[PDB]
This record gives sequence, structure tokens and C-alpha cells, in this order.
Amino acid sequence: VNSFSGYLKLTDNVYIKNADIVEEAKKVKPTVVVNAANVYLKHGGGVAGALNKATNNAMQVESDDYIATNGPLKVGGSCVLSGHNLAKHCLHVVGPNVNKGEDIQLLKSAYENFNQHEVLLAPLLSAGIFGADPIHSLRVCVDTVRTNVYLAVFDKNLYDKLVSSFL
Ligand SMILES: NC(=O)c1ccc(O)cc1
Repeated sequence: VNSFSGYLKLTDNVYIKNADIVEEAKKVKPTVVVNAANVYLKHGGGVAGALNKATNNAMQVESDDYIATNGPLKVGGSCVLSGHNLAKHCLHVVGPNVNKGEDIQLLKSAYENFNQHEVLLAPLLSAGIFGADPIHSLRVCVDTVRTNVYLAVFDKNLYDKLVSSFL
């Protein structure tokens, strides 16, 4: 049993809810929240901007030190950093950004990072301002992630379309 409430069960391991990923983390304090990161960990907008704002910019300060030491992530890659006031840990995952011309085949590699964690609160990778089709992102998630993933879909309209089109 875990603390996640109000989710629709899609598969053995994938759950979905209409929720802003920022308010859900604050309520649940999950072990792992996933950030929709870029390779520079520049948390300007989208999910990353919202998560970072909720940490009062502490996520960005920690991230800048991580990049100064390690250099940029890979598209499809990840790093584990603090969850600050939102979670124990934040798994910063880089899905391909279609609005930068990145290979959508890298979305499966991105979701493979989730398998290193038994339970996660996450957004749909490469959705929103990353430009991918969220229906596709959900299909890759279901077909790639084997650990227990709780997806927060911000758009009520999109949430309803994802559920009603799910195979
Ligand atoms: N909380 C927000 O402002 C936000 C922004 C983009 C998303 O994809 C999800 C949430």
C-alpha cells in the first residue's frame, strides 16, 4: 500500500490522475518526483520551472553546482538530486525536445531511467513544451516502465483524452 490517492489504474504498474505535479508532490512527499529536465538542468518553464519555483529556486542552485562539476546530461539520461520540500529525491530525466529536433526514439531510453526506482510520481516525458504527442508518451511509458509510476497530467482536457484513447 502507498499514499497516492484518486488515480485511475491503467495497467499492473501505471496509474494516472489529473493533477498539477507541484501540488501532488507537496501533499504526498513521494520518495521520488520526476522532473522534465533539459541537459543543462535549466529549470525555466514547464514542469521544471514549476517544480523549481516551488523549491524557492533551491533546485536551480543545486542543479548549477551539479552541472559545474559533471557537465550536461545526455538526452535520454538522468541524475538523482535532492527533492527539497517536494520529495526525498528528484529524478531529473531528459526526454527528447521535438521543438529542438531530438530523436523521439530517445523517449524509450528516457523512460528506462524510471526502472531504477520502485515507485515514482512523474509527468509524461517529452509532453507539454517538449513538443511530443502525449498519447505516444503514455504508450512508451506503459511499454517501458516496469516499476510503479503515478502520472500527474496537468491538462484536464488532455487527461480525459489520454484515458478515453488508452488501449
Ligand atoms: N505547474 C505548472 O505550471 C506546469 C507547467 C507545465 C506542465 O507541463 C505542468 C505544470
